[PDB]
Amino acid sequence: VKEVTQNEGTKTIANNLTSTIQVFTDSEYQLPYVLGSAHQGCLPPFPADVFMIPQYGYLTLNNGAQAVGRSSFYCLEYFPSQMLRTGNNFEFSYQFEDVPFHSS
Amino acid sequence: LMGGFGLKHPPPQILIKNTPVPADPPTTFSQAKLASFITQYSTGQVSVEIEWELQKENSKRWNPEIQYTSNYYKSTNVDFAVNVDGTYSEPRPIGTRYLTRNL
Repeated sequence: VKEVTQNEGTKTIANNLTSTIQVFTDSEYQLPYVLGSAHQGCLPPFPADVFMIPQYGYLTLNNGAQAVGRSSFYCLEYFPSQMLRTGNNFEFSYQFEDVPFHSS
Repeated sequence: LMGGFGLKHPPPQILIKNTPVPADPPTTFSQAKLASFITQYSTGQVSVEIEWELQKENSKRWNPEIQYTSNYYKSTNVDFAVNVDGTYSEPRPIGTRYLTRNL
């Protein structure tokens, strides 16, 4: 985790050793699921490319540009998440449900 | 298509009848079926009990959901209650879809 300082067009990057990041997986499928929409931001096809993580966002019901009573709002800090410093790491496992072979 | 649960083996049909009680026969034999019966009806109580399984709402939504509510404002009659003459009425259809989910 790094901090950026700017003054007089000078730009300084330094380590902030006590800062954290937060990571959680949505295991119970309680959030709008945006992955199957074929967006950008996937891991690069070439292993030596460094990539930027895409911003998360979601849509809900509307009438025009206006919300409706059913349209829902989600705070993602209302989920338990794991906080990690530079020494910490994150891991989880997942098993696919039974699905028919793709026919190649 | 009207609604509810399709069932291959639904709850069975329950059929009830008053057994016919004939009036006095002729005292000389006749083959014709007896057409003269005592007028009867029957009354009683019927009790039915269903156990329903519920699927609880797991939603992580922040803002409050729409609920089914009784109107707060005053009225001559209570909704879903008898009136002055004593008859019960249902003022509106009540559907089951209020809470929300994500696709």
